[PDB]
Amino acid sequence: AMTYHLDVVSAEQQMFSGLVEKIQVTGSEGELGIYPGHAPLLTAIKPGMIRIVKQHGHEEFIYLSGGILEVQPGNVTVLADTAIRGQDLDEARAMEAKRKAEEHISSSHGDVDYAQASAELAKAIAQLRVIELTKKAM
Repeated sequence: AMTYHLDVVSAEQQMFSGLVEKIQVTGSEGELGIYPGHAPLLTAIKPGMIRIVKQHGHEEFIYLSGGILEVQPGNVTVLADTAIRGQDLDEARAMEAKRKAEEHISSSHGDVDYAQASAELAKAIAQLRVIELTKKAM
């Protein structure tokens, strides 16, 4: 037994809702997703990109800027707001955002001032990793 059901929706959209084998979430605090035998996590998901291996067929890559998730005895549900797919709409434009974001982090001072924006920058770079992968999945 190694296949479970996971549902992840943001605001008003379906990112992944059905049978799944293993999902890997990469954001910042905890590079873990969900699998058949995960701990009872009832907190907030980390913002970044997530790779989900479908129970059978192919695998998909989703992106979310944060949300709440809950694990159940056989299934797992998660709710977030900013939702994006590896190839949501614009592909090359994802790089423009990074370049424009670099400028904002080029200078500043303080401990949690610009350093906080750094987490926001990496957040936008997470979706750039899934779009590069979709290129080699066709």
